[PDB]
Amino acid sequence: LFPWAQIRLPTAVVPLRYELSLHPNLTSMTFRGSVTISVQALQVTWNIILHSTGHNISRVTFMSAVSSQEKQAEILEYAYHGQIAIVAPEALLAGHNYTLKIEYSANISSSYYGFYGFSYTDESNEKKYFAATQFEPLAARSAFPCFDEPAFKATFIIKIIRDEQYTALSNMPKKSSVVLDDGLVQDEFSESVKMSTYLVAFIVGEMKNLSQDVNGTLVSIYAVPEKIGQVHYALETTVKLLEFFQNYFEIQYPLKKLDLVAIPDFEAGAMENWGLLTFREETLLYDSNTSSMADRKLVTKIIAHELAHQWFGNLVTMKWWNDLWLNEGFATFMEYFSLEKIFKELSSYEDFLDARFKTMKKDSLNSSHPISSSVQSSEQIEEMFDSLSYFKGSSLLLMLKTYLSEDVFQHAVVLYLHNHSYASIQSDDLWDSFNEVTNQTLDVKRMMKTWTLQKGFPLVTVQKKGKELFIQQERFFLNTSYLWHIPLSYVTEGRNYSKYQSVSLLDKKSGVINLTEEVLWVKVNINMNGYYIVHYADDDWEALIHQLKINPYVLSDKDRANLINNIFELAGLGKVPLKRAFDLINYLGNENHTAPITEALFQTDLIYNLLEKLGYMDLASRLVTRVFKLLQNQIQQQTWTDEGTPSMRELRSALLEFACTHNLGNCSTTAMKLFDDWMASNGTQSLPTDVMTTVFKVGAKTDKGWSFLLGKYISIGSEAEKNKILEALASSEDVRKLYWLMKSSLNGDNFRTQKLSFIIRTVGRHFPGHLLAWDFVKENWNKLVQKFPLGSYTIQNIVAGSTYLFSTKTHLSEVQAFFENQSEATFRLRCVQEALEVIQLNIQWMEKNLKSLTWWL
Ligand SMILES: *[C@@H]1O[C@H](CO)[C@@H](O[C@@H]2O[C@H](CO)[C@@H](O[C@@H]3O[C@H](CO)[C@@H](O)[C@H](O[C@H]4O[C@H](CO)[C@@H](O)[C@H](O)[C@@H]4O)[C@@H]3O)[C@H](O)[C@H]2NC(C)=O)[C@H](O)[C@H]1NC(C)=O
Ligand SMILES: *[C@@H]1O[C@H](CO)[C@@H](O[C@@H]2O[C@H](CO)[C@@H](O[C@@H]3O[C@H](CO)[C@@H](O)[C@H](O[C@H]4O[C@H](CO)[C@@H](O)[C@H](O)[C@@H]4O)[C@@H]3O)[C@H](O)[C@H]2NC(C)=O)[C@H](O)[C@H]1NC(C)=O
Ligand SMILES: *[C@@H]1O[C@H](CO)[C@@H](O[C@@H]2O[C@H](CO)[C@@H](O[C@@H]3O[C@H](CO)[C@@H](O)[C@H](O)[C@@H]3O)[C@H](O)[C@H]2NC(C)=O)[C@H](O)[C@H]1NC(C)=O
Ligand SMILES: *[C@@H]1O[C@H](CO)[C@@H](O[C@@H]2O[C@H](CO)[C@@H](O[C@@H]3O[C@H](CO)[C@@H](O)[C@H](O)[C@@H]3O)[C@H](O)[C@H]2NC(C)=O)[C@H](O)[C@H]1NC(C)=O
Ligand SMILES: *[C@@H]1O[C@H](CO)[C@@H](O[C@@H]2O[C@H](CO)[C@@H](O[C@@H]3O[C@H](CO)[C@@H](O)[C@H](O)[C@@H]3O)[C@H](O)[C@H]2NC(C)=O)[C@H](O)[C@H]1NC(C)=O
Ligand SMILES: COc1ccc(-c2cc(OCC(=O)N(C)Cc3cccnc3C)nc(-n3nc(C)cc3C)n2)cc1
Ligand SMILES: *[C@@H]1O[C@H](CO)[C@@H](O[C@@H]2O[C@H](CO)[C@@H](O)[C@H](O)[C@H]2NC(C)=O)[C@H](O)[C@H]1NC(C)=O
Ligand SMILES: *[C@@H]1O[C@H](CO)[C@@H](O)[C@H](O)[C@H]1NC(C)=O
Ligand SMILES: *[C@@H]1O[C@H](CO)[C@@H](O)[C@H](O)[C@H]1NC(C)=O
Ligand SMILES: *[C@@H]1O[C@H](CO)[C@@H](O)[C@H](O)[C@H]1NC(C)=O
Ligand SMILES: *[C@@H]1O[C@H](CO)[C@@H](O)[C@H](O)[C@H]1NC(C)=O
Ligand SMILES: *[C@@H]1O[C@H](CO)[C@@H](O)[C@H](O)[C@H]1NC(C)=O
Ligand SMILES: *[C@@H]1O[C@H](CO)[C@@H](O)[C@H](O)[C@H]1NC(C)=O
Ligand SMILES: *[C@@H]1O[C@H](CO)[C@@H](O)[C@H](O)[C@H]1NC(C)=O
Ligand SMILES: [Zn+2]
Repeated sequence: LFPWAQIRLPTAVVPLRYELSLHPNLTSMTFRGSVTISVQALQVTWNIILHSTGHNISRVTFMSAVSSQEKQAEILEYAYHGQIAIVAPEALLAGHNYTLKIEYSANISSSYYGFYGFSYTDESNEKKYFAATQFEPLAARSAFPCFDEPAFKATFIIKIIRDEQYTALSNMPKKSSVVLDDGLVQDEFSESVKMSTYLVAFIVGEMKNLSQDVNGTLVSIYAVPEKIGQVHYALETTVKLLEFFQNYFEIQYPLKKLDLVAIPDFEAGAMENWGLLTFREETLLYDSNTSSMADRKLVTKIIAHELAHQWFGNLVTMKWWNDLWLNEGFATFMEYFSLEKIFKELSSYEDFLDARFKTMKKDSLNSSHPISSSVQSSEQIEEMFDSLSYFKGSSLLLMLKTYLSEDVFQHAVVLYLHNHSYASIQSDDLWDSFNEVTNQTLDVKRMMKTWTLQKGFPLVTVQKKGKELFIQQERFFLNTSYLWHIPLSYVTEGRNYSKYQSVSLLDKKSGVINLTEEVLWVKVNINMNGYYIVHYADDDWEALIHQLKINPYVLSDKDRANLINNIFELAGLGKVPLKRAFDLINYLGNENHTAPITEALFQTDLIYNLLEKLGYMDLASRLVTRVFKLLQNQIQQQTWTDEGTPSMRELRSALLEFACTHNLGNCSTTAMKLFDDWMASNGTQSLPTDVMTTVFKVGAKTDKGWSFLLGKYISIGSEAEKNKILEALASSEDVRKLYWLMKSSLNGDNFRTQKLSFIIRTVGRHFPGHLLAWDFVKENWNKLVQKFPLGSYTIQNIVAGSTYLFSTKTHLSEVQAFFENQSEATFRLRCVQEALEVIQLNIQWMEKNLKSLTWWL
């Protein structure tokens, strides 16, 4: 009978104001409260439709706004999409605003989705408690009934009951703090700005504060009393960023408050609820001693993403979930751009390039769907939060900032903000801004529409003849394609020391570029600022390889890695014989930059770990030796210390793990001593942070070391170190222990159920548990489906890791057979069809190139 039989809410009635009353017992885990909301209808509507999940609706009152009288209004719920309907006695007229107030009883969330409750152990055996809210993917339908759609934005005030010890907090700063009857306080806050449903936030817990307000801007990193001291790099960073993100955007923070919390749990999420920026406990903690540079990078990065959202995604709020990549892809770029401008020493470009590399090798699958995709149901909403969209969008924007000038980019942003600020937009509205900001209204951002509306990335083939280098765009294909406007870039040094670095654009299946001179070596997608792979003719490649042998530094550290990832993935599809890829990396004896080495070790090892599971253990042992032999001089020069560039230290972490995990050199010897020394201390000695994981793994093989380690995981609280140990515990070769850890984590007896994906991933990569990991998933799937969603990131990471190294048709038949028998819904999942595709492609890698490497001896 419910009038709106469409998922998207009615475009008629509209909210203007929001006030909220709530009573959180927490101990009961039950809560009752009142809604207060303002509506100014714009089309005549007898019925009003709003969102509402699971409450006790007691009384229903309508306000005509002509008098102080309220009026009973029969209520109807649909819930399938999740809606409620008010049959107002007085029909509605445009500009005839009315008052929305309702009262509900409800149960606090057992899950970590909505208004939820979680109990935590004190330093003492005190079971203290905490509550909060996370409703980003349309969850605030529950708790306060409302217009969950991010279009219907509004101002928000919220008043809730508390206890005196509990320091309650919310989006807006505090105003009224009365003391009611029963010895219970009712803290209140100011009216929020116009904002969407999901950015709201209520939190009630026992937390201290570290503050350092600046320029009329108050910063506070609330946390549980057990820390309130490890939250200093956050403050030092979160202050410095809010200046930078203020200067670029040329808009100040609207609120006066900025509160960065620390939800004391691990099943949390990092959101950007305005004013109170939720975070997981351990997401922000760091010591200038002890913690690794990678640990420092995550805090200096996860801040920046969540921080910049307060502007982009909070002021400007997407109308629908079509452009969640608009928010995520933007701030993720700001992460690795904010870091480059201020924290340049972190060398965060090495982290950006790797993710873009890993991104492309997942986007080049048929399972990939276009970045912009129609959304009409809840599974389509939640499927849109995949990590690939966040990063592909991060690449496209970088490509645009690479093409159009960087200040042109900045001028484009501010107009995009100010014009459509405090409001809903669409993805096109960002593009329109770029055309206006461009000096010519030419270069319409339709160029972007090429990519946003179609899956996959372009493949660019470059064949050069004299002073004419040609181009031929083509789809990356596995042995549609509706064009790609491609911001091509290139560099040439054809005359001796002649330096040419330019830009172009291809809108056609073919194109050619003129060369001012005859050039000898030429590259494309300079520093890989664009989303494409560049093939060369056989001669054109062979030119570039020689330059790596002579002066490999004429290119950039970014550029070299783009070649090395590009050439290896090509040979894996038979588009180039594999031998030339190793012929390329035969320069690696004279490289001093981390990113060229990191990616090569990834592609080298992938063959090693791939060849091993098939059984050519001899060949892979020979393969790793040659890689060692090239970079051997680099390995011997490394110091087992925590000293150097954060970039430079990253190279130490990788290279050593190579030498030790393949038992190459004295890496084994120099490590085991350390583990023996560290174990002697009851864990009370300095282990260098950068080499800690390698050393833990080198010892765990010994039953003494594994026994020593497992007890330390159950004691200490440095979860970063703790997880670093847990890696090493699963790098043993006693298969018996590996079944225990997995089986333990699944029931979460001495571990926790969350960490299970770390093991099934970890056990699979190393040969001993390769066949063991898949069997745990197969034989324990129903608990993996009872203890997780069927489409969870857990499930996808597990299914990929248990299968991504297979490379026999027999294994592929077993995989597809198992899922198919389980359920048809299980078979059409993204996580499986991707993995089946990987096994097929893995088979082709052998078919295209296995025999030639067997002769490579
Ligand atoms: C956690 O948050 C608390 C919140 O208060 C914060 O407390 C701080 O305490 C200092 C104590 O010195 C406050 O210092 C202020 O000094 C100015 C003048 O320099 C005063 O105006 C302030 O209030 C006084 O004056 C008011 C005049 O209208 C009176 O109405 C009032 O009763 C006071 O007499 C106050 O003395 C400081 O303002 C607060 N707040 C902050 C953000 O510093 C505490 O510091 C925070 N935790 C940490 C670790 O910083
Ligand atoms: C330097 O590189 C530039 C690229 O910026 C390139 O200039 C281009 O040369 C081609 C020559 O083929 C031009 O292409 C023509 O464009 C006109 C535009 O109206 C078309 O009508 C033509 O159509 C057909 O012509 C041929 C048959 O007569 C076909 O073989 C051809 O495939 C077409 O189907 C044709 O496309 C292009 O306009 C220019 N663009 C500019 C900006 O100059 C040039 O090749 C390089 N420099 C030199 C000196 O060659
Ligand atoms: C949720 O409802 C429960 C009742 O079901 C409330 O429990 C009450 O909690 C308060 C403190 O939160 C207790 O008061 C304390 O008593 C001790 C011992 O006398 C005293 O030392 C403390 O200073 C404090 O006064 C109270 O005893 C307890 N109720 C009962 C019957 O024992 C709870 O407060 C409610 N929570 C919220 C957020 O409203
Ligand atoms: C500020 O915001 C306004 C809207 O609030 C922007 O207006 C939009 O401006 C573009 C400029 O080209 C218009 O594009 C044109 O749209 C028509 C209809 O689709 C199309 O036929 C044309 O070819 C062209 O694409 C656009 O329609 C217009 N409105 C909307 C709803 O998109 C304005 O550009 C923003 N910026 C500034 C600096 O004002
Ligand atoms: C890794 O090894 C390469 C090997 O070439 C190093 O390149 C060298 O870099 C230094 C520092 O920039 C250059 O020193 C100066 O270069 C400028 C030209 O940019 C020149 O005008 C100066 O007279 C001086 O030579 C050096 O030239 C350059 N090598 C060559 C052969 O030109 C690179 O710096 C090393 N990186 C690290 C981190 O060690
Ligand atoms: C690398 O470091 C980062 C990067 C990103 C984040 C991040 C996390 C986040 O939470 C989304 C979220 O967890 N669910 C909607 C919950 C959910 C999803 C699916 C199924 N069931 C449930 C309960 N949301 C965001 N943001 N922010 C904006 C403006 C838009 C988005 C998507 N970013 C954290 C840390
Ligand atoms: C709170 O959760 C309970 C849990 O099911 C919801 O349902 C009640 O559940 C209990 C325990 O199983 C049953 O004994 C009752 O018969 C259920 N009914 C009622 C009326 O609560 C309950 O619906 C939830 N609270 C609200 C307000 O929906
Ligand atoms: C909820 O409201 C109903 C309305 O009929 C009332 O009878 C009931 O006592 C309330 N409580 C619960 C727990 O549903
Ligand atoms: C309320 O409605 C009137 C007309 O009745 C309209 O002019 C006004 O803009 C609305 N504003 C508020 C704040 O409710
Ligand atoms: C405060 O703002 C002014 C103007 O933007 C600027 O000169 C100054 O550096 C800012 N200082 C801090 C600490 O934010
Ligand atoms: C460890 O950090 C503390 C706190 O900042 C600092 O005072 C101390 O000097 C550091 N330890 C060493 C050995 O430098
Ligand atoms: C590729 O994926 C699309 C959905 O995006 C699907 O319709 C099609 O059947 C798939 N094709 C292959 C060959 O996997
Ligand atoms: C390993 O130990 C032997 C001890 O004789 C030594 O000769 C060798 O130099 C050591 N390792 C390296 C990397 O040099
Ligand atoms: C070693 O450390 C553990 C964990 O703190 C503790 O239980 C044990 O008593 C310690 N033993 C010695 C000899 O220090
Ligand atoms: Zn985000």
